[PDB]
Amino acid sequence: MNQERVFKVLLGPHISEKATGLADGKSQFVFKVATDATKLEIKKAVESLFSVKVQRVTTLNVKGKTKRTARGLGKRNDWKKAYIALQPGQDLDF
Amino acid sequence: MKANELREKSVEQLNEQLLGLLRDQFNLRMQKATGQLGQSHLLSQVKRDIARVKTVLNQQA
Amino acid sequence: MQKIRRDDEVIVIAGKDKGKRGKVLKVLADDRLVVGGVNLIKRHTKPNPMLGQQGGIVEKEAPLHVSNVAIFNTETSKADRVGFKVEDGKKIRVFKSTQKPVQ
Amino acid sequence: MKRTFQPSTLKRARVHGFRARMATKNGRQVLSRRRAKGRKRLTV
Amino acid sequence: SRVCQVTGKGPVTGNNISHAHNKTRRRFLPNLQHHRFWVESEKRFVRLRVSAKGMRIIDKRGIEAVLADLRARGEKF
RNA sequence: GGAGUCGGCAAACAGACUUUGAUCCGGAGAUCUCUGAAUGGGGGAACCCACCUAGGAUAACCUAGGUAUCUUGUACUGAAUCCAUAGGUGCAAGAGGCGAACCAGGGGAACUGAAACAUCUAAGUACCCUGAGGAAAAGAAAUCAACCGAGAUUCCCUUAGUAGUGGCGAGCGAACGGGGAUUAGCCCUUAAGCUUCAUUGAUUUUAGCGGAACGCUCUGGAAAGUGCGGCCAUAGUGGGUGAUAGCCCCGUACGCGAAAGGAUCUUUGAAGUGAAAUCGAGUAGGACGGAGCACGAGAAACUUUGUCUGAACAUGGGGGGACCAUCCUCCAAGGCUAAAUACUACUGACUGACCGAUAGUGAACCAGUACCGUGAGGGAAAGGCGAAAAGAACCCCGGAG
RNA sequence: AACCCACUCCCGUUGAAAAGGUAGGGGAUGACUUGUGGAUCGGAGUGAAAGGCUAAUCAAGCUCGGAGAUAGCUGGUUCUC
RNA sequence: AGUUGAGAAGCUUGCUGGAGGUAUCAGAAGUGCGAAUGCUGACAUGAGUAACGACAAUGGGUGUGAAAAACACCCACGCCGAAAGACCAAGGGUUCCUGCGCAACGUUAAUCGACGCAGGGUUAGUCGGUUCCUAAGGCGAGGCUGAAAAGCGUAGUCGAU
Ligand SMILES: [Mg+2]
Ligand SMILES: [Mg+2]
Ligand SMILES: [Mg+2]
Ligand SMILES: [Mg+2]
Ligand SMILES: [Mg+2]
Ligand SMILES: [Mg+2]
Ligand SMILES: [Mg+2]
Ligand SMILES: [Mg+2]
Ligand SMILES: [Mg+2]
Ligand SMILES: [Mg+2]
Ligand SMILES: [Mg+2]
Ligand SMILES: [Mg+2]
Ligand SMILES: [Mg+2]
Ligand SMILES: [Mg+2]
Ligand SMILES: [Mg+2]
Ligand SMILES: [Mg+2]
Ligand SMILES: [Mg+2]
Ligand SMILES: [Mg+2]
Ligand SMILES: [Mg+2]
Ligand SMILES: [Mg+2]
Ligand SMILES: [Mg+2]
Ligand SMILES: [Mg+2]
Ligand SMILES: [Mg+2]
Ligand SMILES: [Mg+2]
Ligand SMILES: [Mg+2]
Ligand SMILES: [Mg+2]
Ligand SMILES: [Mg+2]
Ligand SMILES: [Mg+2]
Ligand SMILES: [Mg+2]
Ligand SMILES: [Mg+2]
Ligand SMILES: [Mg+2]
Ligand SMILES: [Mg+2]
Ligand SMILES: [Mg+2]
Ligand SMILES: [Mg+2]
Ligand SMILES: [Mg+2]
Ligand SMILES: [Mg+2]
Ligand SMILES: [Mg+2]
Ligand SMILES: [Mg+2]
Ligand SMILES: [Mg+2]
Ligand SMILES: [Mg+2]
Ligand SMILES: [Mg+2]
Ligand SMILES: [Mg+2]
Ligand SMILES: [Mg+2]
Ligand SMILES: [Mg+2]
Ligand SMILES: [Mg+2]
Ligand SMILES: [Mg+2]
Ligand SMILES: [Mg+2]
Ligand SMILES: [Mg+2]
Ligand SMILES: [Mg+2]
Ligand SMILES: [Mg+2]
Ligand SMILES: [Mg+2]
Ligand SMILES: [Mg+2]
Ligand SMILES: [Mg+2]
Ligand SMILES: [Mg+2]
Ligand SMILES: [Mg+2]
Ligand SMILES: [Mg+2]
Ligand SMILES: [Mg+2]
Ligand SMILES: [Mg+2]
Ligand SMILES: [Mg+2]
Ligand SMILES: [Mg+2]
Ligand SMILES: [Mg+2]
Ligand SMILES: [Mg+2]
Ligand SMILES: [Mg+2]
Ligand SMILES: [Mg+2]
Ligand SMILES: [Mg+2]
Ligand SMILES: [Mg+2]
Ligand SMILES: [Mg+2]
Ligand SMILES: [Mg+2]
Ligand SMILES: [Mg+2]
Ligand SMILES: [Mg+2]
Ligand SMILES: [Mg+2]
Ligand SMILES: [Mg+2]
Ligand SMILES: [Mg+2]
Ligand SMILES: [Mg+2]
Ligand SMILES: [Mg+2]
Ligand SMILES: [Mg+2]
Ligand SMILES: [Mg+2]
Ligand SMILES: [Mg+2]
Ligand SMILES: [Mg+2]
Ligand SMILES: [Mg+2]
Ligand SMILES: [Mg+2]
Ligand SMILES: [Mg+2]
Ligand SMILES: [Mg+2]
Ligand SMILES: [Mg+2]
Ligand SMILES: [Mg+2]
Ligand SMILES: [Mg+2]
Ligand SMILES: [Mg+2]
Ligand SMILES: [Mg+2]
Ligand SMILES: [Mg+2]
Ligand SMILES: [Mg+2]
Ligand SMILES: [Mg+2]
Ligand SMILES: [Mg+2]
Ligand SMILES: [Mg+2]
Ligand SMILES: [Mg+2]
Ligand SMILES: [Mg+2]
Ligand SMILES: [Mg+2]
Ligand SMILES: [Mg+2]
Ligand SMILES: [Mg+2]
Ligand SMILES: [Mg+2]
Ligand SMILES: [Mg+2]
Ligand SMILES: [Mg+2]
Ligand SMILES: [Mg+2]
Ligand SMILES: [Mg+2]
Ligand SMILES: [Mg+2]
Ligand SMILES: [Mg+2]
Ligand SMILES: [Mg+2]
Ligand SMILES: [Mg+2]
Ligand SMILES: [Mg+2]
Ligand SMILES: [Mg+2]
Ligand SMILES: [Mg+2]
Ligand SMILES: [Mg+2]
Ligand SMILES: [Mg+2]
Ligand SMILES: [Mg+2]
Ligand SMILES: [Mg+2]
Ligand SMILES: [Mg+2]
Ligand SMILES: [Mg+2]
Ligand SMILES: [Mg+2]
Ligand SMILES: [Mg+2]
Ligand SMILES: [Mg+2]
Ligand SMILES: [Mg+2]
Ligand SMILES: [Mg+2]
Ligand SMILES: [Mg+2]
Ligand SMILES: [Mg+2]
Ligand SMILES: [Mg+2]
Ligand SMILES: [Mg+2]
Repeated sequence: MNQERVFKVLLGPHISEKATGLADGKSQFVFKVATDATKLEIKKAVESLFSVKVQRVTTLNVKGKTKRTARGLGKRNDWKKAYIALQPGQDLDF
Repeated sequence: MKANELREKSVEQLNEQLLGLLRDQFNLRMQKATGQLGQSHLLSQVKRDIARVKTVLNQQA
Repeated sequence: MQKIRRDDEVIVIAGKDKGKRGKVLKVLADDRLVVGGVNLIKRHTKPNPMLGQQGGIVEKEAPLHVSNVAIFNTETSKADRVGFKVEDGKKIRVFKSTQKPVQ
Repeated sequence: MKRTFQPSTLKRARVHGFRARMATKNGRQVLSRRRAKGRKRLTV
Repeated sequence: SRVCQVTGKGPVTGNNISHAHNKTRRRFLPNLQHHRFWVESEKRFVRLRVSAKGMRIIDKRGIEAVLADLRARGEKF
């Protein structure tokens, strides 16, 4: 993929209790990714942008929540989540 | 970054101006998600500099 | 242009504070002005413990209509109207009574 | 007791869907009639 | 359709009237048949769907003149 | 242009922008995801799977272009079959879909009226379908008149609810002749006109700029109202400002305006078209069955055609309401043509003896929404604190209600 | 027995239910029952035929138009002298 | 409230209200309601009456809390068990879990909830689709037919159960 595509696939870290537990006991890092990204381009961007060795990526789509308001029924955006597993010993810092 | 000085550059210079702006935009989004983004006005500022470089790049043809 | 600008010396015509002299601090949309030292109010602010803190009774000026003030002519010590002198190359504001420029 | 409406998402689309209406010129009259009145849905 | 291919006759509509003078809609159709015409220049038979009036015209003006008109208005004969 | 700004419901907290000209308004550009005529192939609309060319990477691709169907023209190629035809590929140019009404055509009801009902009416209306345009259509006498004449087409007012027509019932309903709106004709021995370019000038539209003249006094929370005296006028019954303002603000009469696009009218140069070749033959006329003419077969002329026939050539042909004679008046079977006329989904201005929240649009409010139905489709309710949030700090009862 | 059906009584009838329940009843390897996908419809379809069924609607569905059909028939028709 | 006319009606005033009204004589009408099993909204009577939805069934202790028959835990008792237990498909669409709540919703109360607010949660070369193949059937270049719309159909390409 061209050099503009690497800067647009990762959106940022996902912060949660599940995400924090995986970063310690499994060296597994959760990211928010573009909704049209694929496993192969996610893998390359992480390697290029953070300069580490990644072994496997698993991905899931998340449906946005629907909230009822006085003026109707609105819903939030759908987003995509990536579980990124690194080499046995190494960290993903910024 | 006004367009007048952008027009003073070459095509090869403007592509690395463009490429260095996308890196800056990535750092701001990474820093926003974590939470240590103090100046939130930088997000929209970099977007319009990217749109400005692409305009002058297309004008070169 | 607009006849009443920011930081102009004005006098209040009509209203509770008719006759007071002030200085324009802010020009609002739908032709309202905030003039320093006139038309004071007191807002009673509930200090909710959540969302940080707040105040008690705050003091501030309430806006008044733009046509309720007049430019002050500091030569005759009276209110006045302003027109726009024909531009030699620049628009300027003049007093209608004496045709001197406002400064 | 069995009631008249037995849902089926595949059969709903094949009878009343957008492509089913676009196939015939009488279906296309329905779509232009619903665009004229300002319907938000226009098709199910 | 039921349209003559050299004159343009098609179906037309009208009425049937009874003795009590009741009216019902009807159609009048051209008297059209299939016929192969010998074209001398090309040494082949051309088959057309023409009315009996169209065959009278071909006899009067020849098939070469009539076929020119059919090409002139672009008819797949 | 000339100091504030980061759209609204809809506020707060932040981060910023700037007289080195921001926000905002107008002209021209750039970018313009997916679906939809949707057009590379499929599909349950907003989804799935591809191929070809050029360039770039080394892994499992990227970037930019192409790839629907039909019609027209062109180049090559080529079956039964020798020739050459059908057919097959490649290029160009065009079309396709949407839109309230108006226009020209194709198809075409019934309820109802007749105090029943078949002919008749409703009505060639409703409805469905197809083409075109900013208008369309029609238009330059094989026309009327009446022995005197008129002079293409369209639209309005009369003639006149008359002459006719009609189970002579219910009903339908002209023309001649007048008064007006408009003004115009030109070609097949090749024209007016109309398109598209290129030029000559003018005018408008898309933004803006200036724009006169008031003080004192009383009541009042607040004067624009009371009382007293002035001024402006090509601007004096506009809007709103703390109650009723020509002189407080925005305006108004009146004057100026445009880097750049649009449109209209205007010169003069080109290309095209008009265009059908040469004055009109399966045509005029006729027989049978229908339709149209106000006219329902009636003494029934005239137009048109589904079926079948079928002339003359200016000493010739058509019409003048059966038909004949005599007169009169036109020259059909080839074309083009503005204005007066129709309509408004849409944009601007102005106006109203129109409505004012059960009214006026279904809809003043986040309405073709909520809701109802499998669907087509049906379809609501719901406005107002105050001049200004100054929207009630603090205390007490109560569940930190 | 399951499964498909619906002969009898009672209850319920403003129901728990716009056709049910408890207790009994019939068929239960067949002209059987059932899921998914598909085809035929308005003077039309389908019917081992009851004028049955075609979205709780059928001696001619629903929806929108002609359309404010027509109604010698019922009902109503608003201040004063 | 008073008062004046034969009447429809008029006039004068106290209180409320807080910004508009219209003498006289003319002109123009969406011009006057008790009824139409009238239309829309509000509120009565029945009446604090019927009912609170399978007659498997509940009793104590403790905690929390403003408040406990119903919430949580414990000790007992009852019911289902070819289901009233588990799991696929269709259909639904966040109802799932955790903090904070109880106005409305729950046929009673509720500290509880499929309820309100805010966060979190769904990880596939092998499961199910997609991709490959076809059935009934659909569409269908050319084609044949038909006033028009369109009908049928060949090559083909869609369609799982
Ligand atoms: Mg997923
Ligand atoms: Mg997955
Ligand atoms: Mg449409
Ligand atoms: Mg008839
Ligand atoms: Mg497409
Ligand atoms: Mg397609
Ligand atoms: Mg194409
Ligand atoms: Mg496609
Ligand atoms: Mg060919
Ligand atoms: Mg078109
Ligand atoms: Mg239209
Ligand atoms: Mg027609
Ligand atoms: Mg017509
Ligand atoms: Mg006709
Ligand atoms: Mg009739
Ligand atoms: Mg009758
Ligand atoms: Mg009658
Ligand atoms: Mg009768
Ligand atoms: Mg009759
Ligand atoms: Mg009869
Ligand atoms: Mg008729
Ligand atoms: Mg018609
Ligand atoms: Mg058109
Ligand atoms: Mg035209
Ligand atoms: Mg048009
Ligand atoms: Mg046009
Ligand atoms: Mg015109
Ligand atoms: Mg014409
Ligand atoms: Mg013409
Ligand atoms: Mg004469
Ligand atoms: Mg003439
Ligand atoms: Mg009679
Ligand atoms: Mg006449
Ligand atoms: Mg006349
Ligand atoms: Mg402009
Ligand atoms: Mg101005
Ligand atoms: Mg002025
Ligand atoms: Mg002006
Ligand atoms: Mg006024
Ligand atoms: Mg007031
Ligand atoms: Mg005023
Ligand atoms: Mg004043
Ligand atoms: Mg001639
Ligand atoms: Mg004839
Ligand atoms: Mg006849
Ligand atoms: Mg006749
Ligand atoms: Mg008769
Ligand atoms: Mg004759
Ligand atoms: Mg003849
Ligand atoms: Mg004749
Ligand atoms: Mg003669
Ligand atoms: Mg005669
Ligand atoms: Mg005549
Ligand atoms: Mg002619
Ligand atoms: Mg017309
Ligand atoms: Mg107009
Ligand atoms: Mg009201
Ligand atoms: Mg309303
Ligand atoms: Mg309404
Ligand atoms: Mg429904
Ligand atoms: Mg629905
Ligand atoms: Mg049965
Ligand atoms: Mg018993
Ligand atoms: Mg039983
Ligand atoms: Mg059995
Ligand atoms: Mg058997
Ligand atoms: Mg058997
Ligand atoms: Mg059996
Ligand atoms: Mg089966
Ligand atoms: Mg089906
Ligand atoms: Mg069908
Ligand atoms: Mg029917
Ligand atoms: Mg039948
Ligand atoms: Mg039967
Ligand atoms: Mg039947
Ligand atoms: Mg019977
Ligand atoms: Mg149903
Ligand atoms: Mg139904
Ligand atoms: Mg039924
Ligand atoms: Mg019937
Ligand atoms: Mg009618
Ligand atoms: Mg009626
Ligand atoms: Mg009746
Ligand atoms: Mg009677
Ligand atoms: Mg009665
Ligand atoms: Mg009645
Ligand atoms: Mg009063
Ligand atoms: Mg007023
Ligand atoms: Mg009056
Ligand atoms: Mg009224
Ligand atoms: Mg009314
Ligand atoms: Mg009334
Ligand atoms: Mg009444
Ligand atoms: Mg009443
Ligand atoms: Mg009454
Ligand atoms: Mg009653
Ligand atoms: Mg009634
Ligand atoms: Mg009543
Ligand atoms: Mg009612
Ligand atoms: Mg009671
Ligand atoms: Mg009782
Ligand atoms: Mg009792
Ligand atoms: Mg009881
Ligand atoms: Mg009960
Ligand atoms: Mg207990
Ligand atoms: Mg209990
Ligand atoms: Mg058992
Ligand atoms: Mg159980
Ligand atoms: Mg279970
Ligand atoms: Mg599902
Ligand atoms: Mg549901
Ligand atoms: Mg929810
Ligand atoms: Mg939840
Ligand atoms: Mg839960
Ligand atoms: Mg809790
Ligand atoms: Mg309580
Ligand atoms: Mg409740
Ligand atoms: Mg409760
Ligand atoms: Mg209950
Ligand atoms: Mg919840
Ligand atoms: Mg097939
Ligand atoms: Mg087909
Ligand atoms: Mg075809
Ligand atoms: Mg397939
Ligand atoms: Mg399968």
